[PDB]
Amino acid sequence: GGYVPAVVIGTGYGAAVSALRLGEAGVQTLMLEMGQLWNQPGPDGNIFCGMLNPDKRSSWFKNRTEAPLGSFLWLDVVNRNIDPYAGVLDRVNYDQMSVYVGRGVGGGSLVNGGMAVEPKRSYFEEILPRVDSSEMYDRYFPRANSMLRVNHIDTKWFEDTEWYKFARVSREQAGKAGLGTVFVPNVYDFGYMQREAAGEVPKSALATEVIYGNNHGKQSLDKTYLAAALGTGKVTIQTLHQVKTIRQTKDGGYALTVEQKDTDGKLLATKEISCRYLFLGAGSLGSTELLVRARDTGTLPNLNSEVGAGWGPNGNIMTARANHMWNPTGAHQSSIPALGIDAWDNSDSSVWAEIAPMPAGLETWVSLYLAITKNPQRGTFVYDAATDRAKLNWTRDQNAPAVNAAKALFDRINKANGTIYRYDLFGTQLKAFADDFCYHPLGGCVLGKATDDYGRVAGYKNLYVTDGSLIPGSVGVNPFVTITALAERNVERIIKQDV
Ligand SMILES: Cc1cc2nc3c(=O)[nH]c(=O)nc-3n(C[C@H](O)[C@H](O)[C@H](O)COP(=O)(O)OP(=O)(O)OC[C@H]3O[C@@H](n4cnc5c(N)ncnc54)[C@H](O)[C@@H]3O)c2cc1C
Repeated sequence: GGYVPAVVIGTGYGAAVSALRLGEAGVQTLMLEMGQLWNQPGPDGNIFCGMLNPDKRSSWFKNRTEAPLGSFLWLDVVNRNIDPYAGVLDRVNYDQMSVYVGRGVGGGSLVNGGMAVEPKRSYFEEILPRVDSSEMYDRYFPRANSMLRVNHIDTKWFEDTEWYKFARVSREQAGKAGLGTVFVPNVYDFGYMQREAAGEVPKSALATEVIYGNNHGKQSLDKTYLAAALGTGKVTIQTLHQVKTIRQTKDGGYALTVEQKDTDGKLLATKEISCRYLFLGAGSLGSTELLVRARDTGTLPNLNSEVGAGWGPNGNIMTARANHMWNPTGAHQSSIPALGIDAWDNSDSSVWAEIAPMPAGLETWVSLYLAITKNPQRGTFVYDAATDRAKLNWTRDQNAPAVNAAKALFDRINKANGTIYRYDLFGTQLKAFADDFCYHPLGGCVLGKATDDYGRVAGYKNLYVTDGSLIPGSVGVNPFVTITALAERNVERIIKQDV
């Protein structure tokens, strides 16, 4: 423990942008990450386990592996009991919602599908009217794409390869309903993916890896922003260090209590770390819990009532259609999506749907979709002092508008093609729409509500939030490009005016 000029909590998108720019500005910066640095070959010689061979590396402190959502019917057979371990993917269970987040250096960039998508400017303008959309679209979004290593699939290869048959089938089906598809830019190197298919390089996307990490191809933040931040000479990263409490010191600045653990979860030390500038990049869940805890235990008593509010799951809904026998989706499906259905017009019927691959590795005729919808419902994180946890006050009926929007779009597709939903992919009960999970948690510390328009926490100086907690519950697309671009805007301004 001791003093560092700047501390960044977490190592996801908001954190990584912040630390790079701080380091470039000459500010010595310590990043504290509760998960691991994923660079140690494991028992199979790989850093990460695949989706057909999950082991303790797959899961943050659970005692059994779980099938990727949509896949239980085919992948429960590979599940096994495991030791609780500092694995890469954390299913965080709240009363009526399960939020999936990455744990490690790089955060959700380790486990996500790589999809780098800019929101519709008119929707950005609706959700954040206090922000200048011009600089976002002409400066920050381009900067983020370049630093993230966003790239584009070759359309000829896409059209030919067996690995994207699943995507072409849904494109054809959607077309019969008058719905168009879009190619989705990615941080997975598509050139690498071609060479995987050709047998020239080790497979990752083409070997059923994504949600527990990619051993190859995916340019997660440890390779992009965080590598650059380390390269400044002004940034260091301490792992298996979880920030528990934040206080304003009597002499200025912030002090943190930080627990260091081993990979089995044993407590090794509790350290006090202080700083001048404190940046929260612990995610929608993590940053919001730190601040509700600090307000409600009296260590940051001047936090406002908007801390904790305004959470939403980005309208996330999963659903699946049963194809006709003559439309097999293939046994070989790249684990990186390449196409979406863009039916998003900012109205309440809007849907942006990823055409999602399935990992079963045999023909199932199923088409899987992750829908992103416009649902005004929000939840609130409240502090439970008894257990020292933020609890998310969301109820499953709050996803009814999301279900309704997703169903209306997929009903069109089913009507045009004479197909039906699958009802058995998410559990025993007939359920065509998974409505109590989230991959894209947004809000809790909303920009302009809990913070100023650059993420400065209201009530405090030199205290910043940088991450998905800033976004008001919805962006209409996969969120990380927006988190990244918004973090570029925010840290630039903070450094210029405050540092
Ligand atoms: C299965 C899945 C698929 C997804 N697919 C996509 C996709 O293709 N495209 C897209 O745009 N988005 C996708 N997402 C969402 C995207 O990954 C997240 O929106 C993004 O990672 C959020 O960034 P963040 O900076 O807010 O936080 P995170 O990336 O979640 O990072 C927070 C970091 O802080 C650490 N941390 C938390 N609390 C503490 C603490 N108290 N002390 C220390 N460290 C702490 C965490 O361990 C983590 O490393 C996906 C996510 C999942 C789970």
